[PDB]
Amino acid sequence: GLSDGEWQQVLNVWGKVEADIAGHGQEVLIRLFTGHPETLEKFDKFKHLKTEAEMKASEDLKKHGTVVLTALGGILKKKGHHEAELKPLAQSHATKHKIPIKYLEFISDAIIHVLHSKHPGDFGADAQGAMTKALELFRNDIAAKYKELGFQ
Ligand code: HEM
Repeated sequence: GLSDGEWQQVLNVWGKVEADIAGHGQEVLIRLFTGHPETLEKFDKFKHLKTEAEMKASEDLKKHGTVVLTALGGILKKKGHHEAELKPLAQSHATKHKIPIKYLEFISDAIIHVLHSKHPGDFGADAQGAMTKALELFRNDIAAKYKELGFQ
């Protein structure tokens, strides 16, 4: 897992996100959808968004960004002791939403990109290393639940 020092870096970085949860959430989803248009097709409520302008202007997209990052933040604050929080998310994403694990890799990469974009020069090598590890742990625990379900 992550060391105590690594968790402290993760949660320090997360303070930056919490100062503007909707803004970070919106940018993460826009990075995901523009980089990987197939992902948009999993959202019946966003498939009408035909341009980035329309995405940027969507209050509902910002709302979902808030829901996503709030869930992720609750998970990160558990510092790996996240079974109860993570199991239901993994199961809804496999069974209801049909989200392949590759798309979770995509959104993980989008989070790292958005952190650099919004905090250039303020997201250092140690911070990126710790946040990467945290997102890998998140993805890996979801993947174990996916394997249990035989999903993908
Ligand atoms: C950081 C990773 C993610 C987190 C924390 C997250 C969290 C959530 C939460 C809390 C919900 C609402 C509750 C639920 O249905 O379980 C949700 C819904 C949903 N998620 Fe995610 N999600 C993540 C990644 C993804 C990705 C990568 C996709 C697709 C590419 C996706 C697709 C969906 C869809 C289609 C819904 C239903 C939206 C609606 O119609 O209301 N999620 N997610």
